[PDB]
Amino acid sequence: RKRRRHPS
Amino acid sequence: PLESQYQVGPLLGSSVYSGIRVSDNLPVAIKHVEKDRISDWGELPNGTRVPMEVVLLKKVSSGFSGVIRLLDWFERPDSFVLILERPEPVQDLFDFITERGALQEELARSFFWQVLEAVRHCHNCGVLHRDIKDENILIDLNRGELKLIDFGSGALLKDTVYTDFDGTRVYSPPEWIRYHRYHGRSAAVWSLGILLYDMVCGDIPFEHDEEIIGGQVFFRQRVSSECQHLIRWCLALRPSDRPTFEEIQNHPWMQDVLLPQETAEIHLH
Ligand SMILES: O=C(Nc1cccc2ncccc12)c1cccnc1
Repeated sequence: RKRRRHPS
Repeated sequence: PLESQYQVGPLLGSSVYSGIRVSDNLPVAIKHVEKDRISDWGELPNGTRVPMEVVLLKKVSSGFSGVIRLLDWFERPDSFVLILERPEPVQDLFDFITERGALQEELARSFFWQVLEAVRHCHNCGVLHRDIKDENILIDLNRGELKLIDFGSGALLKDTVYTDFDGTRVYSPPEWIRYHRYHGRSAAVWSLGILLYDMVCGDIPFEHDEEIIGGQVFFRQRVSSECQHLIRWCLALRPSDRPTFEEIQNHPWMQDVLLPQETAEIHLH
């Protein structure tokens, strides 16, 4: 499963 | 004179550079912020007009704590430059969880406890971080100590309603998604529930607005019933139903935490 950062 | 007081190294991310204080070879991080991009401005005790991030960092940077401390700052024509602590070796908690997967509950307990103490410190100093997430937590791998970073979305803590927010949406609470309103402490507790799930399951629970407001937490990893209860309590849809920081740290799952040095030797070294 894709795990990603999330910009503020 | 910052160009003469610090030796500038390579980028750390973005604009933050690795650096060294020429005066004593202290490792530092050098953060540059363009004035044009600063939306939130504050005033220092001296009346000097500085970005709010400087105001907040100064308030939390006195004494020891689980926050990356501000050592100095400079104003340039079109930017501000912030001199920050740079412990080494470090890895941020996002990369740590990516590389290692779901964390053992003993390790998640130690990490979560340290984050709670750091957030309590901020609140005691009158500062609301507003962007608690694994990306904004550094792990000192030798000392087993966690450090909060990036106060660029923060605010002075108040007891009245907030109607602005520029943190990370997938960590933001349903009252923000629904009504564009939240209170500081209960919104922080929500993001802490997101973070705890992230640690014990290997990724955050919600990606879409409908999941945030839905109020259903599916556990994709084996997690103890005590830990599930704490997470679900932090992620109560109604803000007034969420625990206080005292109730979190008194929760049964949080007892018998490892010391930082024990954490490093057992799990990091
Ligand atoms: O304080 C920050 N960064 C850091 C400080 C010190 C060390 C770091 N080591 C590794 C990676 C980041 C580091 C930061 C990052 C993003 C936005 N605002 C601030």
